[PDB]
Amino acid sequence: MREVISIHVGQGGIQVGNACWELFCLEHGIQPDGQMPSDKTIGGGDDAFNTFFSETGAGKHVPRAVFLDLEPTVIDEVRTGTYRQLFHPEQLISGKEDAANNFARGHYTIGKEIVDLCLDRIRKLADNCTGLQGFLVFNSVGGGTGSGLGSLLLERLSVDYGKKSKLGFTIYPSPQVSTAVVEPYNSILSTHSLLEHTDVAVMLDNEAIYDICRRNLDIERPTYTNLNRLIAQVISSLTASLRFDGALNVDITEFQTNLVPYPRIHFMLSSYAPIISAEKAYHEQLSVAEITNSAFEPANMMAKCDPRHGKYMACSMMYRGDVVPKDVNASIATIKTKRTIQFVDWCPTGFKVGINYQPPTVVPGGDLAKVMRAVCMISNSTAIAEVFSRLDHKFDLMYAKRAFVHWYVGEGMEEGEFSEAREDLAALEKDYEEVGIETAE
Amino acid sequence: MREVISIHVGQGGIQVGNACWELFCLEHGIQPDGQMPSDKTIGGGDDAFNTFFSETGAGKHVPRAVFLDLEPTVIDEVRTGTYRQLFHPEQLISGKEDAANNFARGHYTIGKEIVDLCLDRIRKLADNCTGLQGFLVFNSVGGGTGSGLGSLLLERLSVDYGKKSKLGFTIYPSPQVSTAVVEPYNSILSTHSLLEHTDVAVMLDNEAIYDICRRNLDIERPTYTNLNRLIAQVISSLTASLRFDGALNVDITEFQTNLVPYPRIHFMLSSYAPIISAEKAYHEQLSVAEITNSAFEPANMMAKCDPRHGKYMACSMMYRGDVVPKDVNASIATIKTKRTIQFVDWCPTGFKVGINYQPPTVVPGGDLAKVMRAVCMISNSTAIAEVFSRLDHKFDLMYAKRAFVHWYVGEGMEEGEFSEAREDLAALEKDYEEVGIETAE
Amino acid sequence: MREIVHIQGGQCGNQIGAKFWEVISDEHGIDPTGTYHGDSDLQLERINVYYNEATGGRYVPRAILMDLEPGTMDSVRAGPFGQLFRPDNFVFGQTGAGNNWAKGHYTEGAELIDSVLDVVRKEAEGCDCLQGFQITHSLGGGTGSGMGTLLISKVREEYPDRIMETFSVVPSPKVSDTVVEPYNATLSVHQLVENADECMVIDNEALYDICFRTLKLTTPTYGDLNHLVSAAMSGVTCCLRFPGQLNSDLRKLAVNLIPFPRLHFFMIGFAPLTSRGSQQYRALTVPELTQQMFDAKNMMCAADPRHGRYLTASALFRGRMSTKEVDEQMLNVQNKNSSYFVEWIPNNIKSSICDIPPKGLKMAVTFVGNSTAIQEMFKRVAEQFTAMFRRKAFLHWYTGEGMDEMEFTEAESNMNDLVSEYQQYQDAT
Amino acid sequence: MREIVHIQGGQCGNQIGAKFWEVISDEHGIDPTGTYHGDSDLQLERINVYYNEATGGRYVPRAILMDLEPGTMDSVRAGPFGQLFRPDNFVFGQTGAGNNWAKGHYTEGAELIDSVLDVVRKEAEGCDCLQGFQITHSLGGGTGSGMGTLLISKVREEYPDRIMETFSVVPSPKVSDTVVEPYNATLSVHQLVENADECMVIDNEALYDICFRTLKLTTPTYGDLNHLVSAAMSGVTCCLRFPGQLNSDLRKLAVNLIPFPRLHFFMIGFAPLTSRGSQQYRALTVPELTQQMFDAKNMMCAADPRHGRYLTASALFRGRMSTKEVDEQMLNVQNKNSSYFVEWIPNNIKSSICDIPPKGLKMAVTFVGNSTAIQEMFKRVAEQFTAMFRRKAFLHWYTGEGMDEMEFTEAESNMNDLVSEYQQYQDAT
Ligand SMILES: [Mg+2]
Ligand SMILES: [Mg+2]
Repeated sequence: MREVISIHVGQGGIQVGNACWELFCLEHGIQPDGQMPSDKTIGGGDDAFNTFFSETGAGKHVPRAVFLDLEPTVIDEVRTGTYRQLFHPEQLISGKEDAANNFARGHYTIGKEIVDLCLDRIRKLADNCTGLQGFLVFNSVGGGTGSGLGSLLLERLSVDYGKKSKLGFTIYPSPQVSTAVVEPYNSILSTHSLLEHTDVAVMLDNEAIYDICRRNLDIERPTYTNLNRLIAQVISSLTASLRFDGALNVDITEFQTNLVPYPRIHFMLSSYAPIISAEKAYHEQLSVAEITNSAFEPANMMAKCDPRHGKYMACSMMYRGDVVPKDVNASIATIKTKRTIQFVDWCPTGFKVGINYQPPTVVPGGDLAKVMRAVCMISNSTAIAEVFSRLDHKFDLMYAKRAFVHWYVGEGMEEGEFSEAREDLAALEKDYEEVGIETAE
Repeated sequence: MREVISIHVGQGGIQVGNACWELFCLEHGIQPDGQMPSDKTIGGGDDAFNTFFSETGAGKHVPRAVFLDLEPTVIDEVRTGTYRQLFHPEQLISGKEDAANNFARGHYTIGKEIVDLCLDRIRKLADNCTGLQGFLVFNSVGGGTGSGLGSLLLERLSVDYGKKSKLGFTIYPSPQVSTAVVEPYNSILSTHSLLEHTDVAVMLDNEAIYDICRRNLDIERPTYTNLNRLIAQVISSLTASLRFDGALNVDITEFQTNLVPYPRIHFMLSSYAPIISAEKAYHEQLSVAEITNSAFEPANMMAKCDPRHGKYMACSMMYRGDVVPKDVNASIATIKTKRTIQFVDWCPTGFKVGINYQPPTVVPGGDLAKVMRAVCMISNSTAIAEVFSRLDHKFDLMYAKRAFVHWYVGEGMEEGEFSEAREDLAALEKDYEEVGIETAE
Repeated sequence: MREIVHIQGGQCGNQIGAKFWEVISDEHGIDPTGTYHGDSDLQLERINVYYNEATGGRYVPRAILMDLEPGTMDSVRAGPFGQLFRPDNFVFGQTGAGNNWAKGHYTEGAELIDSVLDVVRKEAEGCDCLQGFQITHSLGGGTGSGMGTLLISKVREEYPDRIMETFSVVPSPKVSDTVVEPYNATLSVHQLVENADECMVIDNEALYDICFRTLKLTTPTYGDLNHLVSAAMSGVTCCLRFPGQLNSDLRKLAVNLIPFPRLHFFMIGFAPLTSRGSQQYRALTVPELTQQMFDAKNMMCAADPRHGRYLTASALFRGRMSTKEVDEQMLNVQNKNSSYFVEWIPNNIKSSICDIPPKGLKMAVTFVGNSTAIQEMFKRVAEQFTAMFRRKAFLHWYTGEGMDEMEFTEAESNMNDLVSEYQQYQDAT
Repeated sequence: MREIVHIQGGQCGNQIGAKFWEVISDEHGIDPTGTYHGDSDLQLERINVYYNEATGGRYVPRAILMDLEPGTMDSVRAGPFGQLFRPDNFVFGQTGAGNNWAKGHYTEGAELIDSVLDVVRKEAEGCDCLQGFQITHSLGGGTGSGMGTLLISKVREEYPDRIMETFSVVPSPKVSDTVVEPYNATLSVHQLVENADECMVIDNEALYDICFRTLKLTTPTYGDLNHLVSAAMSGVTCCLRFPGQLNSDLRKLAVNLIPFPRLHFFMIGFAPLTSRGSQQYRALTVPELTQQMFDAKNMMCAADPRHGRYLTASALFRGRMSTKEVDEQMLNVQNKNSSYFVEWIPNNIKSSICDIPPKGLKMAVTFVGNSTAIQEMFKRVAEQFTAMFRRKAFLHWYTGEGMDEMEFTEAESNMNDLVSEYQQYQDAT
């Protein structure tokens, strides 16, 4: 009735996915094998797990998500891991020789190799599904298939269904921290082929995960376990409406042309809170106002792009748990109140409340403390264009020096893809350039 | 009341038979010696085993089938095997020196040697039987008696009773995989002497067994054990109506001039499913629609002849287990729905439902997983003529070179049998050529 | 006493009557064993006109079993109420028709008719003033029709005064459970247009539609379906079985239903039909059930009153109400959609009431009206017959029975003649 | 019988009516099960004009469910009194409007209207002398308005004699629960000014103000709020439901409320409203509740009588009192603040009384007056629409529905026309 499905790519990406399905399975508490601890009573009023966990004729409830990546080592760990009763073989599609972070390889070269298997799996699930709203696709501009092969993936999947929503979680090159140097190539080559195949998607950067887990989670020494846990929470709440009763169970498609008013600049930030320790869970109270005012801390901004340097457009503060329409509401007045913040005035307010009544659940072994209320500030501003500009200037020079270009030209891409894709970020620079212009008079 | 009896020939053929009676005996669970584990209660409404397992005055219930082949080594393994309490001595007739895959030998030369013993055994069983509908005859165009001696066998048995049905299971030369090279000779010499002595029969090819067991059963390295198991399932379900309650307990004679509308082109395909693993039994649900839509996968086509290259004529999707008339029914609408499929339009629909309520039983040590529902797509199309054409072209040249002909001419066949039998496949090529023509206006 | 008998063949129909007598047993509340456990003599008053007392009060059916293979005989023989039967009637076959209708009509048709018509005839002597008998098979094959054709011919000659109300299953336009259906069907229907006295259409897809949409059920089988139809076919004799302030028998029905004898293919409507929650949406009125009566979705046949025109229409009411309502809704409806009411048949709607509804419900409705919308039905089936008869597809199974094709022409231009016949009656004023 | 129906869409409104019928059930004291457990026939006397008896006394609503996604259907389906419903009406969607009003109006608007208007029409036949029906959604999106626009058009044509009293949620000036609100709103209100018969404004912030200040409550939700509003919308039919020494129906109301048909957006006041301690401060008099009646803080709408002028004013009284008081306070008040009383409408205040107050209280007050202060409301929302329509902000979500902008101009200069229209009537003497 209300389905979504997750797709996983790139090393960090399927790392995220593993964390996620660990999470949801924890949260509905269905045991890793595929059974719930106990029988399910027959009831109505709304869906349940049925969105994602797959009903069998018995205690076998597998996700509705798919793995695809050409670097097949790690995924085997899932193939080995505790959830080897959880998942399902045909759920698993991997490539042996990954891209080597040639975008053009797993996009072009090995792009040709596994696509059809992917699409068949997709047809099996969507055919298995009925009211699948949209598509959860995860990848990374690092684990190279996460850029290339995913690029073809949406490039064709969109042309397959279209009417489904594109739920885009991919990681963005951290501003000064990194993984490689061809990242310019991965990213921008992705981007010009990303945009028109993307509906909307958010940009998760890691350095924020570090700084904030270390200060706010009080973390001393983190890694992808903590990161994947954190994105696990954020996606855990970004879709609760289709999973749990909330006052305004807003929906993705609902989000689509309302958060991203124009068609073009359709990405965003997301600073979840309240992430604190057990020793800050106590020694604190964690007000709605604390999560709320705290929600707009630029230093809390969960992607390393200063909001205060940008002007907000929309903010879908979907809330978990014991939320009051009034209290949050006045907090939103407080958000109108913030002098430092500046909004795409031709969209004076574009707010959209989310009050889901389940407060958050915590993953044992985790660092986040337990609370009563969650916020997701999926918000869109002018600010985020800048780091892009760093990307196209860095890539600008490096590409000017023809660095690495032999690698890509060797695999079947043309140079005008490069300069033209730079025209692509040129245009989007005109977009964040223009939409931020205040309409005259 | 409703009897059938099985005949077994050729190396692979009696291999099949061994698998089969292993199967049925498993399925009624009568212990290998000849006894059931427990006493049989007196009841009415339908037959039971009595079709095939033979009632004694005690726990001795032998099949109603017969072994005949001139290569007597392997059959001795049955003569030795665990079921040496099962079977019965006079059930066993073999030849010492087989055909050497001279069709003309065990058909002509050694054809003369064991026939009368065969017919006497047949009279003992049919005289033992009452409402024997038809004849289960198994052989092979490879284990050479499977072609030759079987050819005389039906050639005379038909002229004995006639009114019984001819249930034809024999194997066909795999398209590119093979066993010998005289196979052209075996086959076509069989065929012109096969047709007018055959009622109807199906063509099982192996390469499909391989490819599909390895993908669908997830098999790594198969053999006649797996093959014989698989055909064991398919025949296991092709006759359930006479063994088990089903909504539309269709019958062989019922199938005869309805599936094969004309008299001539009276063979067919058969892609059974659902053959999956224990790890796909879970991680799956196996819908009626899945077996159904899956039933027409050309890649699932259990004989290496593309259905999509042919136009279907009939499809007797007899079903095991919890089947719904409606659900399947709408699936059949879905089958009318399939644009790629094209039907002998002068037979617009010729469908014939089979809904037997027993879902399948599994053989321990097997690779197939357990399910709730079985399909047998005994269907007839235009497609299958082509591989025949390969047979007559291959055989065409080889025979043109007079290859091996000394072997056969040495044993008492004439050349006009060869060229004329090529006229036989000429005519049948006109038949698949003509019946596929769409009636004018 | 206007008592009647039942005869069933048919791949399904053999099951159908099983459910039927089952239902009647419920309405007579007699134990499976065959003795009465009910609470009014009224069940016993007119019990005989379906049942038969036995020495010791074994209460038995006036049913006749048709089959060409004992499995069904064992099946219902394995049936609850099976001890309510007479072992005599278990007249079956050793072969099966294979549904080539010539097989079940000449081959096995001529093979086993005799023992049937004999014992049936013994039932004929068992009947004091036999109003009739109820046959059941399907109109697409031979498992019923194979022999039932011979039944209608033989008894029809043997009893030219008795009523022959014939229900047999019609192949739905969409789903072809067999492709030899046009041929069995056409060959039969040639006979049935001549020999059968009453007929009502038996689609499956309608019954699915009822179970799934209006029953709101997901799991269709036969048995429920035969519940749905033996509901109606069980209602039909109610007045004939029980008092009614406005009574009408099959003679009053058909004579009050048919203008010309070629029109005894009738469509059917029975109701109410809800799932459990519905009563807590709605309640029962005569006007309500009326508002179902003219529902194409209850129109359980391949013909559309929405496309055709009511040549005739009638209502079978069992319950306790005020006919002052009943008629009022009647005439009201006969106006409201006058256009689908054929013209020169004034008051083409006609009435009835049984003092008791069926068990469990307080009021009963039944509609066996007769439009002419069936023309698409015969046109279809004749069409498919036409196509493959151009091809002679599976003629070889057929001529192997040793019929002629000219018979196929006979039922062919025959059945077309009946269709156009309905065209002129529909197209006239 | 002047019975009426309810139809609710709306992200909230679907909940609202849930509370509403809940309240009416209390005032009829019938069990959740659907049978009466009360103490006077008076609850049964006029019960039908909202309810419907069922076979067996299932007492049911004349409600109509609107939704584009079943969750609410499950929600209230999970509702206490849920067994007091009819499963029939659970007419919802498989998609949701996403609140692009074109989506809920063309896309899904045209998709699911048919099944609604059919079954609703079946309710229309279920209504003997239908006074009307009650619609509910919100005026800022599509979860209600998406389709409810189509409802008002369709039934309005289908029943040009029936009353259409429309309550839908108005976006408060401060808090923008969505930014597409000006566009959904404006596009709707174009329709509603033409097609709807009665409308009363539904702000949230007023309801907050009531709960927090005058209710003295800290914890606001919807459900309490719908209690506060279904209190009034429940009061409205009281005389129509129950005797009254001074009775007036919606026809007498609107005809006695509106000078010109474009003025059926009305503001609302209901009372008393205390927290528990208040009664031990104060007691109840007609003059007292009067002293609340003209309270801007009970003025539950974005318009200020303190800023605008009462074009009209009225009082809905349920209880047992002396009208000699009632009128006296009436005229007294019509003088006391004459300036906010429009001039050439002599006795612009008008009266009523119901012999019974609502349950639990002894006297009832309701005020649905109509000033023209709403001009700031439309001016605001039109203003924001103006700004982002300069920007075309989220036009792409919009034109993706395949509307034109010229429609936006139509509701635009439209709605401005209505505003200035209220200006001249306010600015005149
Ligand atoms: Mg990789
Ligand atoms: Mg041999």
